[PDB]
Amino acid sequence: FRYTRFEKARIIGARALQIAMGAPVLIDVPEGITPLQAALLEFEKGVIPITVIRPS
Amino acid sequence: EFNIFDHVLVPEHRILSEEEKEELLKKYRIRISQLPQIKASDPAVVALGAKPGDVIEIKRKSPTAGYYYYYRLVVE
Amino acid sequence: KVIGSIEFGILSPQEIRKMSAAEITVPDTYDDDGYPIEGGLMDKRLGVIDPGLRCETCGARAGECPGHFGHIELARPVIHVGFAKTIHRVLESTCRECGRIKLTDEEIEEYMQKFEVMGDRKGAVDKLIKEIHKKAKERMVCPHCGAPQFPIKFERPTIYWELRKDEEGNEYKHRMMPSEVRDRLEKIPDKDLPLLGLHPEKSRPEWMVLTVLPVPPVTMRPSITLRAEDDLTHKLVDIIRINNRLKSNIEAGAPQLIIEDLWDLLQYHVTTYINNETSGVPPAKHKSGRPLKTLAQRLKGFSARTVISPDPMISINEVGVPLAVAMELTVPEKVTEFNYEKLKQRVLNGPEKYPGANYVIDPEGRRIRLMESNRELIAEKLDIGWTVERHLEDGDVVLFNRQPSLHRMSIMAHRVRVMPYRTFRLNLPVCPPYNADFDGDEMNLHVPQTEEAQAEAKILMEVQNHIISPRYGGPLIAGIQDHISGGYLLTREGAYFTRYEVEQMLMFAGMDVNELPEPDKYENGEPLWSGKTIFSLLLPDDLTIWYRNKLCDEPERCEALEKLIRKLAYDGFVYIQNGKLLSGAVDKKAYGREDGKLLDIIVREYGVERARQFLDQVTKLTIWVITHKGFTTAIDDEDLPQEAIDRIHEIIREAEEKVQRLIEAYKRGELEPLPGKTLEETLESKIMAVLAEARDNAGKVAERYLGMNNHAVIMAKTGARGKILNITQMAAMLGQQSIRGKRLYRGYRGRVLTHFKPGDLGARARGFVTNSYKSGLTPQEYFFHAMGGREGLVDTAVRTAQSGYMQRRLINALQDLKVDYDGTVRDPTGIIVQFKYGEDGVDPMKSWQGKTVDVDRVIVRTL
Amino acid sequence: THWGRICPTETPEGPNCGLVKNLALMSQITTGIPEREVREYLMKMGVVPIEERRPAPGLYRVYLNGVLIGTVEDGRKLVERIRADRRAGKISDVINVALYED
Ligand SMILES: [Mg+2]
Ligand SMILES: [Mg+2]
Ligand SMILES: [Zn+2]
Ligand SMILES: [Zn+2]
Repeated sequence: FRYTRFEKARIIGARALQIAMGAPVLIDVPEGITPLQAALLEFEKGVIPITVIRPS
Repeated sequence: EFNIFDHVLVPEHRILSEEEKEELLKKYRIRISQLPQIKASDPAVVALGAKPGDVIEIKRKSPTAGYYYYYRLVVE
Repeated sequence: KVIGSIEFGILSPQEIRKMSAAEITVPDTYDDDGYPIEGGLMDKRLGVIDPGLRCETCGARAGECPGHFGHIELARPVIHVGFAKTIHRVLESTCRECGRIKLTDEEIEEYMQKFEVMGDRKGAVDKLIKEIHKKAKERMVCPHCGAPQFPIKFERPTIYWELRKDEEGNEYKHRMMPSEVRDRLEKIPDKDLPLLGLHPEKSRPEWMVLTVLPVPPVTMRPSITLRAEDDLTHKLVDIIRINNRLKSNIEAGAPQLIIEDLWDLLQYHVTTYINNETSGVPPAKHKSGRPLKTLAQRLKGFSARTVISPDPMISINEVGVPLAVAMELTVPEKVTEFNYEKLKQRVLNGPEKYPGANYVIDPEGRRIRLMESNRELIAEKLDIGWTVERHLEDGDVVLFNRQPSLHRMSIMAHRVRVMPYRTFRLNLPVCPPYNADFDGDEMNLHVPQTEEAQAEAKILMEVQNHIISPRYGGPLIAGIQDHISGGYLLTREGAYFTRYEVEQMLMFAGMDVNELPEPDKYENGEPLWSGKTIFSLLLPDDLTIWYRNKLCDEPERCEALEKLIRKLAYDGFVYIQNGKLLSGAVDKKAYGREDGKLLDIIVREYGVERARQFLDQVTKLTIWVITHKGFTTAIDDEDLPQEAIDRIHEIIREAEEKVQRLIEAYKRGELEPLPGKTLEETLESKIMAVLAEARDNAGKVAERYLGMNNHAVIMAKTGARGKILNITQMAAMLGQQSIRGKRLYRGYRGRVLTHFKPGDLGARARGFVTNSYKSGLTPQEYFFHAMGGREGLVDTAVRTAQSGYMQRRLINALQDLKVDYDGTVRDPTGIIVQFKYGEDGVDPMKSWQGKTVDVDRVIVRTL
Repeated sequence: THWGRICPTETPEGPNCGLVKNLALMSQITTGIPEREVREYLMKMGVVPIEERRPAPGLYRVYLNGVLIGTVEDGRKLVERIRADRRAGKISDVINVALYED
């Protein structure tokens, strides 16, 4: 039902990189930091649209 | 004068019938050539009478998971 | 767009001819000292190396320009040296005229089916390869050429033969030509190649006999300026030099023999081009004697560092980085809507200030150096999409490293906390994973750039995520020395902290407002705070745990448990109840590394945010206790009265005469030899045990006549660098000094030192110190101790050799092994090495000391 | 043998440990002595040249830098004589005589 650590790190990195190259961020408005922490807070709210397709 | 058999460091070796063989190789999604392997020269194999084509089901006591079953192909 | 696989094989003539940019025909180089451009081997639409851009259609200036291959139409076929033995193994295993593998239908059918069962194991495929070889090599009746009697082959270094028949009982040896061999390999069908070591599509046998020689690009043959020509180029020059002569002799008149000589010469030259260090092949040297190193000799033959200082005032995951280092190391941050203001203020602050920047990268990619010019007009309409290289900010992801890098725990992700001065600050509990101390140790600092890298390190390598070591089921990051001593003093029976102390110092942690500090257990003597209660102000309200403390021993073992089948009158068996410290004292048992019982529990049950908190606040807790109370070692801490002295004196005399009786018995040949060992060894072994016995006894005497309730003893019994083994050495005696096992014998021809009688095997004579470091070593003893002290130097420093090498071996063997998603450890060639990792599949970093879920613990958890 | 010749503690760390060491405070190194005066005084005191000897068991065998010059009558006699000679200041202090006993 959950993610593995490696998958978490991977997803976070991906979203952060998406945010760097542009791409508006979902619900965040009052912040003041890097794309990494933006993706990190986004993850703390479980709104990161990145899904891990597991081979099974 | 007795025998070896499930003794000091010897686990429960058994031979697989075609059924459990096919099913087992289907579960782990692997080919016949990908299993650890034994030799026909192996004492524990000649005692149990294993032929170059059998897949021995090995049942050993593990001080972590208790009971574990390994699998190997008899070769030369 | 990345590399799935690579499939090796053998190049076909067609490929080499098609992948060529031009046919090389002129055997010459540059020439000379001016104007280096020709029309054969040099840039004739082939490659660029000088500051001149002209090339093969692709233009592409010398800067950035992947080299282009060429070809050479060999006047005659030439056996490739690398396949020589393989070509041979092929020739005498197959049929001439036929093309068959000299095997019966049956043999092929069952062999291929025994060849698929081995189709992955490179080692085990060669056994059957050579077996097949020998089985065909013995036959002379192939099933696809009415059998015509096969003249066995001979070889080497590159020549072949066939002992044919024409006379009768004769065995003349028909010579073998590359043309013949190649045209004889071209008959062998695609069906037979799999039964050998070849491919129908990837590696045809005929290609083993080079018909076209591929020429390396200009870029792979760079000229080494002073110009020192490239070796490859020279040997190539010789090869074309003979090739052209050969072709010119074939086109003209054909005395055959001439063509044979030239052919074999060409063969030599190509053989040397492939491998100059070959066997049976005279190394083509340069005019100096120095051998040319060809192909077989060719594929063969943002950070910082500084001193570290402690800092129990920073977060356990934080790292102190000198702000000067922070101003050199920069991070690539693309300007977006949330940091638009920050970065603009940063770049405006210039390379100076403190939160400034050094470079800026616009979307085109051009790097802008903020030094020169001014931060004025540079820091304008930046727009989104740019990139600022800002100085290190408090909180940035950073890797901290200390060599040697034993376990993984040697590189951990930290959070930059920019501070002045010029050293790296490491919070004290993170010393065991790095194996760092202070004396002079220096560490490395890495600054990752891509967001993916930073995140990955911050999510997976952060300090807090690795408190427990994967080696054994226990925490690695914990209390070191003062943390242990401080935990003891804080959790002592007589621990009563006046309001001044509790109130002012809890600010080293946190957590109070309402129902935390309450309510002052003791107002008996005076209104005061029991240490147990103050410590209790940290543990969560549901961890009930109980484990014996270090002192739960000797006749003070006792017990008196009582299960639930409330007062307090216990001491040893540490009992913590919902955060409340009922009984027990904190020591090496309670906190600290290695252990496995409390810090362990709070990281399994509550792993990330809580574990770090309990860690962080405890150090500062324990430290201030130690600091505000006074903690020292004096010189009187090891002193014993006259009584202990007289007692030890009588003990060492007893041991002395025990040894003498042993010696006097040995001299008179009074036998009494040990079972296994040799007589001479019996004497030595008996003495060593006799003296060791006396040593431990002397130390046992020492622990009595020394107050067990002063600072020094606390440390020994508590958990901050302790060991009774050393206590005996400081007060009582050091003991017998040894060298690689045996006693100290290496000295003069008749003794160790010139102060004893020749042959004296007495206690003092063969290296035995009677005095400890307190009383002082005598001239002899000081020397003996030095001889015995050389051991630690040599031993500890030598072990590194075998440790490093052994580890390097097994590392280069298991580095490929991973846990597949089906929960299986498989080698990189798809070989199930372990159905479900570690049998149970529980990570040793996440198991309760080897146990797959500590059942007795989980059950108890019922409240 | 290092006692008073090599420092027991002075030893650089690393692979150089044990190989390279330092001279003790209480240590002198031999100067130069021509074998002339040596040989001459040696024979002159009773050393019987090799041009003669059997020797074994001549109850003696004397050596000079590995070179067996010859033999004498009583061992302790020769060693004590040369030693006391050196002590009287009659012969250079850089001459050492040892009586191995086996
Ligand atoms: Mg240390
Ligand atoms: Mg150090
Ligand atoms: Zn080019
Ligand atoms: Zn044939």
